[PDB]
Amino acid sequence: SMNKKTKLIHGGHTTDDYTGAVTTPIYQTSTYLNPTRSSVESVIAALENGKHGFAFSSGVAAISAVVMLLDKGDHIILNSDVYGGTYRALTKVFTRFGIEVDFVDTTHTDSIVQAIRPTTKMLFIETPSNPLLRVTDIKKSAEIAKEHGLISVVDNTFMTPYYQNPLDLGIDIVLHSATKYLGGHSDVVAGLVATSDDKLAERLAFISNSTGGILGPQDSYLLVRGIKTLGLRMEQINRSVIEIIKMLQAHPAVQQVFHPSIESHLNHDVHMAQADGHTGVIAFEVKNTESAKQLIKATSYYTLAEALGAVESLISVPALMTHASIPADIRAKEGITDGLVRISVGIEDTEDLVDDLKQALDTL
Amino acid sequence: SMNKKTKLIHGGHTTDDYTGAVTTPIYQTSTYLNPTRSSVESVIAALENGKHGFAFSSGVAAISAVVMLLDKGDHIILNSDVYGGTYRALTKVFTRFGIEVDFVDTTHTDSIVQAIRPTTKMLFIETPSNPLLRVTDIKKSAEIAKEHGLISVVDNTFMTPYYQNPLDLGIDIVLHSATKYLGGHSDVVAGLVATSDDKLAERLAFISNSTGGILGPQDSYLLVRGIKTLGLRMEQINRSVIEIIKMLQAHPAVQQVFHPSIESHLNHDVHMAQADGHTGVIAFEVKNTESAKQLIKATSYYTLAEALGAVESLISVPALMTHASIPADIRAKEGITDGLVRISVGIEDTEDLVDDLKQALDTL
Amino acid sequence: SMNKKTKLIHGGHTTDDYTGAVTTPIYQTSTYLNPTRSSVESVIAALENGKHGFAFSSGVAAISAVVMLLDKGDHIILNSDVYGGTYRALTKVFTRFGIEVDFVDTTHTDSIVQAIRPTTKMLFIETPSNPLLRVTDIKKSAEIAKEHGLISVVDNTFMTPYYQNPLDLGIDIVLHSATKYLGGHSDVVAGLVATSDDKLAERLAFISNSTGGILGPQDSYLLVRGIKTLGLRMEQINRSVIEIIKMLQAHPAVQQVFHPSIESHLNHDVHMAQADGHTGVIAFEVKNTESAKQLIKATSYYTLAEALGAVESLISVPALMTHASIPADIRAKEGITDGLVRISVGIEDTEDLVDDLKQALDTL
Amino acid sequence: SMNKKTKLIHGGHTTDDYTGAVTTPIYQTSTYLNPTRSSVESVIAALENGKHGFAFSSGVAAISAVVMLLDKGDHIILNSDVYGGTYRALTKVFTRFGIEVDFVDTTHTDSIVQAIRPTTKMLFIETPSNPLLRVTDIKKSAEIAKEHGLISVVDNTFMTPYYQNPLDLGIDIVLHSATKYLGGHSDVVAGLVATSDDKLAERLAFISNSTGGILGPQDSYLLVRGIKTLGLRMEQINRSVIEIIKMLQAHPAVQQVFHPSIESHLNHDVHMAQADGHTGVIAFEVKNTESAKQLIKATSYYTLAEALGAVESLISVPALMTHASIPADIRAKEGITDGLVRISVGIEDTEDLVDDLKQALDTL
Repeated sequence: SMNKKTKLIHGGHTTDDYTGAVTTPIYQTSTYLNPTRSSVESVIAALENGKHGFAFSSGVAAISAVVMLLDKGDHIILNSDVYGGTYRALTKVFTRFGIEVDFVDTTHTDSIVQAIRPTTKMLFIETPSNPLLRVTDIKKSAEIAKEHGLISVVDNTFMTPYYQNPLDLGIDIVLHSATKYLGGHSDVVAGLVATSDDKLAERLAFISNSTGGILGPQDSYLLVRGIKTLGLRMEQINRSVIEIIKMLQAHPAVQQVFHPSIESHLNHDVHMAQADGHTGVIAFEVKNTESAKQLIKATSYYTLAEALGAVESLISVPALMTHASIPADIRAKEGITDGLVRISVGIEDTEDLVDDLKQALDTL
Repeated sequence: SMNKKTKLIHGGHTTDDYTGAVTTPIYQTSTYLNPTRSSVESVIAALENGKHGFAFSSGVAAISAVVMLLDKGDHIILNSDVYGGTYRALTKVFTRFGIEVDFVDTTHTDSIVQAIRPTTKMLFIETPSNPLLRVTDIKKSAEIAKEHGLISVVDNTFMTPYYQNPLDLGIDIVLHSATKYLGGHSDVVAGLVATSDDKLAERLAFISNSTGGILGPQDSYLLVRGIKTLGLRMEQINRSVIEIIKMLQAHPAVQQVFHPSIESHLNHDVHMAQADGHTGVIAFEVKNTESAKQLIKATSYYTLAEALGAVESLISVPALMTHASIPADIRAKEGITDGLVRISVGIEDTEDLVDDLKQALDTL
Repeated sequence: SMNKKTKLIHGGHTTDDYTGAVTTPIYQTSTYLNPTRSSVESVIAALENGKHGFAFSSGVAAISAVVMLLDKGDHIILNSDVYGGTYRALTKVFTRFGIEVDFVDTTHTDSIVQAIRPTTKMLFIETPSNPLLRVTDIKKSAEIAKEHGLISVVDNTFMTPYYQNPLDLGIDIVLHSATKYLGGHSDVVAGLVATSDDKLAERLAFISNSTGGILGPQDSYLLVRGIKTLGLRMEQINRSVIEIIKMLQAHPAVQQVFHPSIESHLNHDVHMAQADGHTGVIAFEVKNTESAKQLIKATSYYTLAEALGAVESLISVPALMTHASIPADIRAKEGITDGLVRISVGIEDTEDLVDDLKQALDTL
Repeated sequence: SMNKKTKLIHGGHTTDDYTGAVTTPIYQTSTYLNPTRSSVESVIAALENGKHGFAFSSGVAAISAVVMLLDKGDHIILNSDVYGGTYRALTKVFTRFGIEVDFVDTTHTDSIVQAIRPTTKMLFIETPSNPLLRVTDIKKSAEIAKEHGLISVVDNTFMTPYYQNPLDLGIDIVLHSATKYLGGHSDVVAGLVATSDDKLAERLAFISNSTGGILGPQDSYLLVRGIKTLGLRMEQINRSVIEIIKMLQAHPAVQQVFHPSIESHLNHDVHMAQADGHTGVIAFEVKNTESAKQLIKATSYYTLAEALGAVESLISVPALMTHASIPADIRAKEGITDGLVRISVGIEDTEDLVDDLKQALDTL
């Protein structure tokens, strides 16, 4: 009944019953004879149509807690292009604890069915993924997980709860790196987890309380605050994304463009069926690493950084920053060419962002 | 050369080189084109005479990261009376990851030698322990761990770096629940870890960065701030502890008293050899749970809570709060009688704390 | 060259040169052997096209400092419908210091010329004013002040720098209650002042430093943060304002509507000449205090409060809250009828806010 | 009944009734459908045995509000050696509002009686004063003010409420630059005012609310926190002060020493009658500005700054920093010789501070 933008302002419990304060008090305290974190947990639960919310000290900490739902010998399926925090955690930490990991191209859901082993207990899916924005069918993944008794998990960071709600599609657990869009201001490191399953929430509550990766009260407050403008920020970002893609597809100096809004993008129709907007992450190819380096230097409004989901627009070259550790020829196979540029669209004026990127591409 | 109280004010790096600010700026930020946490990490490193410091979102998170130095199949020795956060984490979480735990009465260091298995990799010691304040020989434990290739760890929370420095006794890793004395004001949840071993610090840095239980910048700031008065607070606490114990030992309504300052306490001489002060935690017996309940109600300045290391004095009954989950007859065996009271001495006036507790014991 | 939404993200200095942090560090410090406030001062200077910015602990403190530019015996002209903080400060505080105040209906600028005395030194104008949203000709006021040697001041709170820039119209000093739209989240009390005049800025700097109504560093940080979304928030608010007014003008239970967007509003053409958007404050008449009380109880999304510029929509009855101290018959003369309702439009969904207010008016 | 150190922990209301939190929540909020500041106001009221407390954004703001209790034409008496913030505010701001100021050497209370005019309304006294630590008889000043119908005010910053309580001596209003000892950590700018007079408190409440120099909630929280250790900090400071003075009085390179603990200091007996400890500010003479410059460079633990009341020990030369604006020959008359050094004793080890300053004086 509440339209989305209204729910962001009035959903969850973010006021103080004791005094009537319209914002949640910051409970910088360790002993009662934490309500600020509880407030942010109720916000993420409401936004994702879940029953239970959990706030961790980082997105990495959220993923670590969810993975610890498993035991030694259990097996997890993940989409084949997981990298960064999540890939390194699973393969360099949790495999030392007997957790077995298999990477599977989930863009075809029957790949999931083939990879299911007797010891499989979890299916973990990012959609869209980083950096090429591969799309996985959430609803079909949920059905497969239910039929085989797997805990289903979606990393919903890139879409945010404003545009995609995996719990409504039958997923067990939805999680976020709230460091990105949710906080939205490049000033809180946090992770968020929501579920509707009472037994899974109890196990999460136990894991959290026993490994202690909790989000502090000041960060909880800044996170609730940033979420208030989530809808306004993603809608501005979405307007710029559409215009930017039109420009990129027309520009001579640009080759392939990667974004789920493009009709020829693999599983474009799947993305439109499970989401009503788009992420602000876009990847596209210029000629080579030298053109990529020239493009970055020629923009006025794009800031060179690896982050995403800021109010400012960000630009990076995956092959030189996030993926420079993979050998070159393997980068080629996976599509991370030397001319691949990734942008995170911010909330600057749309025309300013279109024209700035275009005049910079014109110097190529 | 710097006496202790001076080192608390001038040790580590807690100023801003850029502006000259005499306190560390709070870097509420997620992207650089964290210095507040680095400042608290350099403080704990300096205070413990270590090379490397690490700040976690809770003491529990610090212990979790240290335990993750191990692999499935590895074995850890801990002192037999570990409980609370640490016991539950090891036995209900990490055993699910193949970490094997053995509890050993380390008050006799030869018990450690008997319990060493081919798969043992870590020795973890609290001293003094909770709630009966058992003392373990740190220096001898370090030698045993070195001789058998074990990573040695001391939980140094109860003593603080002001009075006991395990790294100076050959221990590999020292850790704290900074929630207690270090922050000292019941308003920061944090854990701290220090080591001098370069390879162990790298593995800790990797574990921290991959499981993400980091301490936020605002909490880092309040922790540095609270540590400034650590010496003044522990010395006031120590003056009150000595006077309180004199009173308790003389009072008819009091039976056994548990504190390492008492000459008949087991390993009293060991504690004086490895520390130059005392914890503010004291346990003592009254007749029974009813006398314990009456005593708490009769004090004016002791506050009923399970916490410790606050500026206010705290009081609790272990058998009814922290240990009420253990069966009664097992509580009897371990010494947690129904009349066992535990206090955490604060920084109120010493005479006020002595007389208040004595007039309350007089109502028994 | 920078369009507005871009300037909100990249104007002023809000990064750290020392570390590259993309947000301003919070300098919780009192001694250097304040940069967070300086950052917010540079933001307000940039947004208003001024040279110098000043941050005070409240909008009231900003007005107090500006008034102290004068001496005993000096005279100030203000618009006739000033009330609340500003009216009480001038008439109950500064008149005790020999500052003389004359209230003048500035909607006709020739009233200003008639009221100028030999001792007049300042012209102070709110536009639009509260609660009936009277509009004053800023440019003509500036010319009059320049011709008669008066310091010109505009309270630009209701419009924000996003829509109206008095410094560009020749005004000497522009000021804000940043508590409202600029912070935008009902969680910072602050005032902001900008000027381009070097000598006036020096006198302001001296007054501030000598009476000490400074904005703290944490509040400075939250203010900079909230300003990042100012453009997105005011544009959403403006979309809802236009639709709401259409609904109000059509509804049988509504009489007069007060808002500068209405073509018959006095000085409507003046407002469009000096601003390119609208405030989110709207006043309108229902039958009587009972209908007003029923309307408030019948809305789902409007929150009863006296504040304005929040993310949530607010509703109030001036005759019962802000102006209940003026005698009834005087309230009638000035237009503050018992059925006068004032709303502050928030950033909820526009349709939700239109339909909610309409179904509530339908219960009348 | 509560001894001092106990009252610092349990006086005033610094807990949350709603949740039981043992620290005051930080109410970062502007609207209720401020409790953090109220908590710090109740602390200063309790510590000074007053009924009403007021928290301002700076000590300067506290003095400004107290001065605004007066009207144009009213006259204020102050001690002859007021300088810095207070002197500049009164003479460069409030005289422009018709407030008349007379500086009077209050070390002889009969000077006050001679200076009383028909228009005198306020007596304002710092004791001890800066930088030569002149002592004024508080009790006799209060009697004179009562007999002549004057509002009596004491700036109690240098002594803190831990050692001197002017309200108990009949003074109307006591005030502090809480930036110094009360916060104690060089990280809060704040002023505090306490009174027991209901009518004066109402006028202060009105002035505060109308000129808006309020202390923010985060600063209020850090101030309450710092006050918890006030007693431990001042007692450590006092131990070092006594030892340092013994050293200074014995050292060949040192001439006059200025501190109220010295038996030959003017009004030494008065200070002991109205206070039970000492300020940590000490002034002493070396030969000349060159010796002063050499001394500062030769210390290891004294930090060059103009501040006072930090945890670190501070050192400065008044004639080159705070008073370099007064002509040289006038500085000579008032005693601010070129060799005058001022120190603010911190909480480092006493022996470290004695020996460090002595080895530095030995280089002279």
